[PDB]
Amino acid sequence: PKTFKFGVITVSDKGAKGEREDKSGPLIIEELSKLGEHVYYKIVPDDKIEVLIALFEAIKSGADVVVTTGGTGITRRDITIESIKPLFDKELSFGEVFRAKSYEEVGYATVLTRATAGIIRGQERIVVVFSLPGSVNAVKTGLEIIKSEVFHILKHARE
Amino acid sequence: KTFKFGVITVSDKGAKGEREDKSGPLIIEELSKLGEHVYYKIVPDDKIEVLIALFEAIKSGADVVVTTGGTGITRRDITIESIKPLFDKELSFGEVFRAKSYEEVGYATVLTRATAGIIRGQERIVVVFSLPGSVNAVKTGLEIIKSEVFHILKHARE
Amino acid sequence: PKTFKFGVITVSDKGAKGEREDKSGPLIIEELSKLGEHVYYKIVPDDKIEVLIALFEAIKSGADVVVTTGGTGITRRDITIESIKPLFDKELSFGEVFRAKSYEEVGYATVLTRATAGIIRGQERIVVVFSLPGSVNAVKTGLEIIKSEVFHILKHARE
Amino acid sequence: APKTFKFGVITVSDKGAKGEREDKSGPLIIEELSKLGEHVYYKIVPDDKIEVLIALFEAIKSGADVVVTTGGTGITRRDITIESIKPLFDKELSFGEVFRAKSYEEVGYATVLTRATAGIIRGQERIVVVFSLPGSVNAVKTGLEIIKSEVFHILKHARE
Amino acid sequence: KTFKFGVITVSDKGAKGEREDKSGPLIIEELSKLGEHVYYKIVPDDKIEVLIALFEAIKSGADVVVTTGGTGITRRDITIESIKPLFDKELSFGEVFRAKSYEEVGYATVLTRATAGIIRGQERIVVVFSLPGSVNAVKTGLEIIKSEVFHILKHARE
Amino acid sequence: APKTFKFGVITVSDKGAKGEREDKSGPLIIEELSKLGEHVYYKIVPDDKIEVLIALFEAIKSGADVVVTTGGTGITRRDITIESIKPLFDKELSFGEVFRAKSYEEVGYATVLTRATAGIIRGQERIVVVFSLPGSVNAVKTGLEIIKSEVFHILKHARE
Repeated sequence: PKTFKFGVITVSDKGAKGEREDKSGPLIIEELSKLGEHVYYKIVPDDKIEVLIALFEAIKSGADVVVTTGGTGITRRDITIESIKPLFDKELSFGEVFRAKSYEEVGYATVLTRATAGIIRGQERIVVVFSLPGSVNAVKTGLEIIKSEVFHILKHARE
Repeated sequence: KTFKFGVITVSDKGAKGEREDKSGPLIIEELSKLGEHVYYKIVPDDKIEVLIALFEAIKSGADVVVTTGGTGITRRDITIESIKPLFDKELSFGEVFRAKSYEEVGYATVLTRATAGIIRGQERIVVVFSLPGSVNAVKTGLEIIKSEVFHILKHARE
Repeated sequence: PKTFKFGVITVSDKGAKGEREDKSGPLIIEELSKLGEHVYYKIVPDDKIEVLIALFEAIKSGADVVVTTGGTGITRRDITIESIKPLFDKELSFGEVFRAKSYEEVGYATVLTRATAGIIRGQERIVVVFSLPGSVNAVKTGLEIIKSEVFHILKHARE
Repeated sequence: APKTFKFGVITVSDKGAKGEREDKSGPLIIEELSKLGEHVYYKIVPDDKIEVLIALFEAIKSGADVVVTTGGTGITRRDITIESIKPLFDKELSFGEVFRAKSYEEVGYATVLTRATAGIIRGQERIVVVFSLPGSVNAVKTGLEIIKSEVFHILKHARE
Repeated sequence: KTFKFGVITVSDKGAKGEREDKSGPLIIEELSKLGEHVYYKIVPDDKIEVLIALFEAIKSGADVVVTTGGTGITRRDITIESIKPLFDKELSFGEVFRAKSYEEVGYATVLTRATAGIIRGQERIVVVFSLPGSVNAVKTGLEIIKSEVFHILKHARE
Repeated sequence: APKTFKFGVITVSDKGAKGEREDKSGPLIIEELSKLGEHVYYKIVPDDKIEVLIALFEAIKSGADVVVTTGGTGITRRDITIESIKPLFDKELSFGEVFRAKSYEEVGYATVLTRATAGIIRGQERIVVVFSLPGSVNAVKTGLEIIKSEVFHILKHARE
């Protein structure tokens, strides 16, 4: 499991309408660029169709791993996990390990921390999706785990 | 008054070029009478490939996407398992489709699988119909689709 | 299975705000009053909480059978079936028989016909819920089936 | 393409499993299906999830490709047949709808209570088809019409 | 800044009067420091009874409802099976609760079940927390509830 | 309240079921649990849904109250253990979380791949507890610590 291609999607109404700069997307790009090859980045509103268009473009572009940031919370606009999780053929224990680490950093606020990861399979092909919260700091923490484990996950995901 | 639409035909052989797609063109022909054609692609019987196409169509503007093939009970058949989980509302299309077929093929409809549903964004709606591969099965679906598509779109958008 | 108590709930934003008269609710009351005892009627907006408050009040009031009318369609406001169906411990084939009959009356429009029925169980107690579409005519058709079958359903539902 | 299949029958009945009501439905199924495949398994079990599952997998271990359960499909607290089996299916069939359509002719609106299902359980290569029918002899005969008509179509598409 | 809240304690014995409810009062006491108390009832370990109470509380105005009891693995225990299906968003409360318990009881947390979620209407939100019956288990839940309730309400209402 | 229980062990391994890798994990489970309950069943089965299910219900028919599977819990296409069993549980336990918490000390972030589960299958009166563990000997020892600590608590609440 020597290298991989990866895409990045940031989900926010404000980011999408250019009213906030996205720092989370670029942090994932920079951090994963040490381990593999960036091939896709897009910002999309908090919208199930736009999120899924972006997930499948990233996959079309070759991404073996895709990380989304944003839309994981409990508001009415938040649809990231509801849109993506039903496509999984295997679900990983990411959210759980993400929460144990984030406890150190936010304690009982992890009750509101939502984050997941899964494998979408084709006949041969495998994609790992990680969905992180929108904050820069949430993402920074997520990345430590992704960097550490992404190779291990790919090796096993590929039979 | 109109909609834009896309068509995906799912089959391994079809995609390897080693069989002709009669079913797709038939859908394209028929629905062009009722609305505008904006996408077509043939994909293997593969989840990632099916979804890439589905969302390409939707990105091209399709309000309605019809897929054909991959709805069976063989290990390869992944079309419905792949798309159903995305529905925010599911229509009773498969049931109606099966009643209409039970008049051509009877008890074989035990094996007939079809479905339709709505995928929603903040405002936008998309109706997806997934039909079997046979030209006959598609013919039956088209009658139902062309009869009800505008109705579905009306109620979905409200 | 000699008699039963029954409640009726009508789900519509307009009905709730007094901008349309409800004729469906009263038609269920009149028609089921030939077979059992009316004990609850309320009109509620197309709102998951208000619908569920009304379902459980009707059940508190003694209803063994409750029929709702409205909110079964495919619009963004329509939440009746999504709110109620997850509570079922047994699901009946009502929607299917409802659709076969409604074919005669609307043909291929039954693709948009949605209607269900189920049993909510307590330790001993049993409630049958029927959820019909909002139109008077849809309901009129539903009632033929409910009148015909409600006793049969109760007899079996009660072990 | 399949030449002939093996089958199992399981009647699920508290009264039957005890010795109190005579099982008329299992034997009918065995008679009818014995005309088409080799009967390899029969058992009367109480309306009990673990017993029903123990039976299903014994039928399967004995080489059954098709298994038909009768009983335990209704709406009482007793009835666990569909709830026990259905979550094992890798593919579900439209058997109940077809069953209900034929049945409607002989019982009309009573079909609102009719429950019956069929689906495929798969191994890495192996396939098993399970039909679950109601308990009455009449319900069983209508189901048998359908199985007799489609068992080979089903097995053939099920194995690819 | 505040919310209204309700408390339901689920137990057969509790409801038959033949055991005292220590856990409920404890919840009422604690949450009265943070917000207004509008409902309390003791119900048997019965789906219909639990839901009647839940929606009575909500009808009384509760923005937050805490239930205690019925979350176990016995045949009677129906509290979570009864309420979870109503959630439009589920919180990671049970997980956090279990980490905090794994420090008192260790490996016994294999048996600990708790949950929380949001039920939404057109505009209105309601947060429901479902905790075990033991006074100890409730104590642990209260620490988490009182620490995060306002946060949850903030994000839920947005 | 339960005095002692019966148990079964199922190791799921394509290589093992063939005769190619020696099964070190099943025997460990049998040794450890034999200190607490009566061993009534053991079988090595391929990573195959139908074989795994046939085994589970044979363990159960032999009177097992507790059954522990090792293997087939990962993220390859091969791995079907959790997918085959979990949908049968009437009540699911928080065993995976606890498993993952203990495991985190010896493998940290690798626990993102750790999958393990436990739940209860019920009959009308009877209860069966199923634990599904990963295949490695180390993963199995961490699971055994937990089962040894809780098997009786679990059985006791499971039967009421």
